[PDB]
Amino acid sequence: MLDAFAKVVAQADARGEFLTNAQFDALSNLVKEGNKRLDAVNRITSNASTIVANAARALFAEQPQLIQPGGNAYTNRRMAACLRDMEIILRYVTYAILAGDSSVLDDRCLNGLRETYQALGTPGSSVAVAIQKMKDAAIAIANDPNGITPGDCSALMSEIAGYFDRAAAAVA
Amino acid sequence: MLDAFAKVVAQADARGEFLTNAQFDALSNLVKEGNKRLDAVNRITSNASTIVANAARALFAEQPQLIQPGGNAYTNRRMAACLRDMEIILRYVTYAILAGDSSVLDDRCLNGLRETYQALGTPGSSVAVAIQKMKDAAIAIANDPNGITPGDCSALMSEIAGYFDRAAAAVA
Amino acid sequence: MLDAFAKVVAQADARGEFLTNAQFDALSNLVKEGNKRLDAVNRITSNASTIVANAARALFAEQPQLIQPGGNAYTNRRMAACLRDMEIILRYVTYAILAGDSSVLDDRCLNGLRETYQALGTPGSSVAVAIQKMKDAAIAIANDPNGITPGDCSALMSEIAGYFDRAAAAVA
Amino acid sequence: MKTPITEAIAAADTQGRFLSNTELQAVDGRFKRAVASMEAARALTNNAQSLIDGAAQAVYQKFPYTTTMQGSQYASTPEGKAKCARDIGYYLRMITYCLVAGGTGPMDEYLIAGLSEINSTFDLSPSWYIEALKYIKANHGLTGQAAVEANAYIDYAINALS
Amino acid sequence: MKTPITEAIAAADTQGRFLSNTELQAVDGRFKRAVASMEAARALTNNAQSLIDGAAQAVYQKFPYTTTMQGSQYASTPEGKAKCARDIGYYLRMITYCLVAGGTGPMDEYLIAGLSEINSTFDLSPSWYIEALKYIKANHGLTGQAAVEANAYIDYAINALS
Amino acid sequence: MKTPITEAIAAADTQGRFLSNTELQAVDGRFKRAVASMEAARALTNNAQSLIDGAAQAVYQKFPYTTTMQGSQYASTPEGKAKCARDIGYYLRMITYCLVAGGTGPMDEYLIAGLSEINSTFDLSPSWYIEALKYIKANHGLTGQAAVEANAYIDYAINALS
Ligand SMILES: *[C@@H](C)[C@H]1/C(=C/c2[nH]c(/C=C3N=C(/C=C4\NC(=O)C(CC)=C4C)C(C)=C\3CCC(=O)O)c(CCC(=O)O)c2C)NC(=O)[C@@H]1C
Ligand SMILES: *[C@@H](C)[C@H]1/C(=C/c2[nH]c(/C=C3N=C(/C=C4\NC(=O)C(CC)=C4C)C(C)=C\3CCC(=O)O)c(CCC(=O)O)c2C)NC(=O)[C@@H]1C
Ligand SMILES: *[C@@H](C)[C@H]1/C(=C/c2[nH]c(/C=C3N=C(/C=C4\NC(=O)C(CC)=C4C)C(C)=C\3CCC(=O)O)c(CCC(=O)O)c2C)NC(=O)[C@@H]1C
Ligand SMILES: *[C@H](C)[C@H]1/C(=C/c2[nH]c(/C=C3N=C(/C=C4\NC(=O)C(CC)=C4C)C(C)=C\3CCC(=O)O)c(CCC(=O)O)c2C)NC(=O)[C@@H]1C
Ligand SMILES: *[C@H](C)[C@H]1/C(=C/c2[nH]c(/C=C3N=C(/C=C4\NC(=O)C(CC)=C4C)C(C)=C\3CCC(=O)O)c(CCC(=O)O)c2C)NC(=O)[C@@H]1C
Ligand SMILES: *[C@H](C)[C@H]1/C(=C/c2[nH]c(/C=C3N=C(/C=C4\NC(=O)C(CC)=C4C)C(C)=C\3CCC(=O)O)c(CCC(=O)O)c2C)NC(=O)[C@@H]1C
Ligand SMILES: *[C@H](C)[C@H]1/C(=C/c2[nH]c(/C=C3N=C(/C=C4\NC(=O)C(CC)=C4C)C(C)=C\3CCC(=O)O)c(CCC(=O)O)c2C)NC(=O)[C@@H]1C
Ligand SMILES: *[C@H](C)[C@H]1/C(=C/c2[nH]c(/C=C3N=C(/C=C4\NC(=O)C(CC)=C4C)C(C)=C\3CCC(=O)O)c(CCC(=O)O)c2C)NC(=O)[C@@H]1C
Ligand SMILES: *[C@H](C)[C@H]1/C(=C/c2[nH]c(/C=C3N=C(/C=C4\NC(=O)C(CC)=C4C)C(C)=C\3CCC(=O)O)c(CCC(=O)O)c2C)NC(=O)[C@@H]1C
Repeated sequence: MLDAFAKVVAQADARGEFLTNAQFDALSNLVKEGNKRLDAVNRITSNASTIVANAARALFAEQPQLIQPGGNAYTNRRMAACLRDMEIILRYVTYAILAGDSSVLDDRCLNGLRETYQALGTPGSSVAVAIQKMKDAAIAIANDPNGITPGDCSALMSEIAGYFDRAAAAVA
Repeated sequence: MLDAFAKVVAQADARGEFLTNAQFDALSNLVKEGNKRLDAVNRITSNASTIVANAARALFAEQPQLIQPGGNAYTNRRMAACLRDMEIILRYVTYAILAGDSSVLDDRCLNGLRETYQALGTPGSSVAVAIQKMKDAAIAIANDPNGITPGDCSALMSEIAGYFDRAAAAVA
Repeated sequence: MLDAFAKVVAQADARGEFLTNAQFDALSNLVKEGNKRLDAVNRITSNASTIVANAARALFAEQPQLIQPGGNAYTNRRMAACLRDMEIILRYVTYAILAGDSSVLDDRCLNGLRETYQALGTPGSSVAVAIQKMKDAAIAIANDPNGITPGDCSALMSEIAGYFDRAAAAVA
Repeated sequence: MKTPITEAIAAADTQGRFLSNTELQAVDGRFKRAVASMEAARALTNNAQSLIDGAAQAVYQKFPYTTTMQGSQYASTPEGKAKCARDIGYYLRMITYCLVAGGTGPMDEYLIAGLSEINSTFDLSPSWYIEALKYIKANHGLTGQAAVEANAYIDYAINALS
Repeated sequence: MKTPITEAIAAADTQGRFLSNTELQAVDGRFKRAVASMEAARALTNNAQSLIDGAAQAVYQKFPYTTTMQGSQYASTPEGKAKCARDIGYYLRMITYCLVAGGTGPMDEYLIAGLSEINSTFDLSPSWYIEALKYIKANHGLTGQAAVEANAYIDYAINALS
Repeated sequence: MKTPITEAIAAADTQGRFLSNTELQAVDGRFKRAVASMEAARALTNNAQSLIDGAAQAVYQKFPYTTTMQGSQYASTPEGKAKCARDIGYYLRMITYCLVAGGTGPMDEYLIAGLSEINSTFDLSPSWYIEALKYIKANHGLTGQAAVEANAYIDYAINALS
């Protein structure tokens, strides 16, 4: 996998050249914003269970067919499996936030996922809705102004939304 | 895998409803006929070696090309493999008879079998003939009136023929 | 795998017949030429490292794009992997020479190789050039008149060239 | 799914052998018990509502806080009672499946697996359902083996909730 | 298939290494023995019939019950003797393949593997074939190494049948 | 690629768990060191040529035999010096990647892996490059942590060559 710095290094290595000033400024900028990234990972991580649960209730209330007998979330073992998936996606998302790159998310988690759900009969569009529900829950939790030193964090939240959106587009 | 009772339960669960009277009567009927099912499994099982052997001689005498040098049953390791397959099919068939459902037979044995023989060059139509030869041997042995309490067993023998026919159609 | 003798046996077995005089004469001929075969394997084997290295320098000097940053042989781990492949091919070639049959070469080494390089982005046509470079190096080393009892070895060298050519055609 | 019949077959299949006499004896044993177990399932099935509805109240009468305490995981709202009655049917339906299939397999696969995570995640009190079950164990008016078999799956359901 | 040459290669291949000197010496040894082994195979091949037909009778003369005892696995019927003569050729052909390939590999792959199951299933008496083999070991009029090598695969065939 | 950040994630991923506090503390530590490491990489990057060209000579001055000794793996020919200068840049570029990525990962993946085989195969003397490195360690005019961090990857490169 790669993190923000590693990706820039890999892009430069393939051209056999040293980093440019714009790349240095860009990596240095990420470092200066480091604390915010750590706060978002820490906040989303500490609330993981709440984000999944609330998103689950939201999804099923919006799509009652899934919990009807014979639907993909009926029975406790399938529901447990669905709640688990949501947690897996979230976990890998926090991974990409801490790294500042989506490689770990793509390589370990999104790659092939679409096919996996199609083979099981699990509706991908519905997984996307759950992923979108968690994005909004996670973002509101991470960008909450309470108990944190006031400052701009709008760039990070867009980056975080990107990862979730990117996860939803891999299964929609 | 599923047995007669399990399948009915699975069909009802998917509709989120309790069994109907027709389903109860049907399962109770199978139980009342239980001894016959046990006699068929016991009789086919005790004669397994004879059924395979006689069916093998029958098949090869009917299809002499298979035992010609260069045919799929030439050499003792291929013949041993062919006799083994016939025994595998039979074994799984007795499994389906004892359960009153073909799931174990389908899932463990018939699934993908067609492809497996095509990849090896083994003629599927010829495996079917062997499977058909065993059906007739097994059925005559299971429905023999000697040494058993006289009674109707015609429903069971049709069920048993179905499984064999179903195995032959998966490789023909 | 098969060696010269085994292949003839397999061809005869499939026809359910004993070897013909032409087959006996052919196998006996190979035996009479045995020492030469052993000298070629021994000579190519003892120089394996030199053949690979010289062929590598040749290939890269002829195709400078491969060693440019971002090319398939850039970085020491990819170059090490490329030198390794060349050694693998060579090793299996010496295997086929000692056996007088290309089965081991085909079955263990050439089978699927084309697909493997396509999936990695490694240019097959370039692997062929390296394989061709080794053929010429190996053959000159094996057919060198110095330090060996003078005699015709022209049949063996054609057989050896065939194996290399056959390896290059499997990835071109 | 687990049933006395399937276990027998799994045992012989894992050893690439034909069924044995003992396994055959086990299926016979299963058939002999099928009689009382089946009539138990029919009885319970015929007294669904009276049992389900009766089970619902037996839990509001012991956990009245679930009657109006605001919270989606509560029977405060009508939909909350709907969900609740739905779950009760699920339990009753499962025990009848067990009686029908001669074992716990049905209940293990469809309800027990993931049970804890499900109750934890949606904040459902295991005791709610356990009260339901204790009400059914003492209401199904079953006697003899029929009652014996039913109570077996009932207690089994209680364990898993504890 | 197993041959002195293939074993050598398998040994080096399992260790991802080029062939060693000892392995090369082993192939040389195989070539030196190839001479007498090959002429043995040619001799045997040139006296197929006299050996095969001669082997057939040498077993009816010691197991006459197979001459008319009703049963498809018997030489009572002409086709039964056909099958039997067919099998004899198979054995003779295999031993020549061994002499040709410098080892038992040919006979192990095409005839030995599954031998017992085949004889058990079709009810064939191993002794029938063993008598055949004892007749060939004492009929091939081979001498020196040629005979030495042949007898080796012959005895080897006897073992596997015992 | 290995970086303090990726290792942390690999550690939690291998245990199917969310990131821990200690791992978070490790990334913070990495960010604090990022400051001096980054300016080191910028400095080195701004004095490529003077360092590269200066490194080239520092090795011809200690291994003059490589100046005219016939042999493609030598700087006797102009292309030989081209190859050589190319390799020097490669090393300098890698150390800056390490400073940028907060670890050796970049240099391990692109240069260290297969290093020995590469030098053995093309007959390159590790000492040549080591002289280059000793020249850069004493030329980059870096001070404080910036110099501290650089020298770390420099020595690290020396080890791998020894
Ligand atoms: C944006 C997401 C929200 C926001 C963030 C914000 N956070 C800080 C500063 C700090 N964050 C931490 C947190 C950590 N440091 C760590 O080493 C670890 C790992 C254990 C964590 C979780 C710390 C220590 C600081 C600095 C001290 C402090 O609390 O002030 C800032 C200030 C950043 C800066 O350095 O300039 C900001 C802006 N602020 C918001 O309003 C968003 C809702
Ligand atoms: C139909 C296939 C043939 C046939 C069957 C038939 N069988 C019985 C009765 C019995 N079969 C058994 C056999 C077993 N019981 C076991 O527990 C086991 C496992 C070890 C076996 C193998 C037994 C005990 C009985 C009952 C006692 C008896 O032997 O009579 C019946 C009578 C069934 C009934 O209960 O009404 C019948 C009809 N009869 C046929 O004519 C077919 C050829
Ligand atoms: C053709 C490739 C070149 C050539 C070959 C050639 N070689 C020989 C003879 C011998 N080769 C060996 C080598 C070995 N014997 C072994 O058992 C082993 C394994 C450890 C090896 C490597 C030996 C012993 C001989 C015979 C004795 C000798 O050195 O003369 C011949 C003569 C072959 C023959 O028996 O008639 C020839 C022609 N000669 C060439 O000019 C080619 C360049
Ligand atoms: C009734 C005893 C009390 C009550 C119940 C209540 N339950 C839920 C929600 C769920 N119940 C389940 C249970 C199952 N699902 C299954 O597939 C099976 C096996 C067939 C079982 C046992 C599940 C999965 C849920 C969540 C998904 C869903 O809502 O369908 C709720 C809803 C909670 C909410 O919306 O947040 C309620 C209220 N509540 C009470 O107060 C009763 C005492
Ligand atoms: C929840 C929002 C939805 C849902 C989910 C659901 N998923 C499965 C089964 C599987 N999910 C995965 C996914 C992963 N496994 C991984 O290791 C990773 C990380 C790389 C991922 C993303 C897999 C592999 C399976 C199958 C294997 C397994 O069950 O573990 C199910 C089960 C389906 C079944 O039992 O047949 C369900 C129900 N279902 C929904 O209705 C929601 C929309
Ligand atoms: C002869 C010694 C006696 C005899 C023989 C007899 N054999 C068979 C049938 C079979 N023989 C074989 C043997 C082989 N098949 C092979 O591929 C190989 C290796 C190349 C061997 C050794 C097999 C497989 C069969 C069965 C299949 C077939 O019929 O071809 C029979 C026929 C038995 C029958 O039709 O039921 C007979 C009669 N019988 C004697 O009395 C001789 C003393
Ligand atoms: C006999 C009537 C015919 C025949 C059979 C034959 N089969 C094979 C090889 C294989 N058969 C299987 C099938 C199974 N394996 C299983 O585990 C199961 C249960 C799930 C089944 C159904 C497989 C996997 C193989 C290949 C692997 C192996 O050999 O074990 C052969 C061998 C072919 C060969 O050596 O290349 C033969 C000859 N052949 C006939 O001519 C009859 C018509
Ligand atoms: C310079 C210090 C001395 C010198 C160098 C020289 N090097 C080569 C050839 C190669 N160098 C490498 C090294 C790398 N390749 C990489 O991808 C990396 C990591 C990014 C490194 C460090 C390699 C792989 C080669 C061989 C392939 C190639 O030629 O590009 C040569 C050429 C040798 C030849 O053509 O045979 C030379 C001359 N020589 C000196 O005398 C200097 C003291
Ligand atoms: C060299 C002349 C060219 C070249 C080669 C190159 N190959 C790889 C990677 C692989 N090569 C193989 C091939 C084999 N593996 C085997 O075990 C066998 C024997 C049966 C063979 C033939 C495989 C499996 C791989 C991938 C797995 C691995 O790396 O071990 C690479 C690496 C590519 C990468 O890192 O992505 C390279 C560079 N490259 C060239 O430019 C030359 C033309």
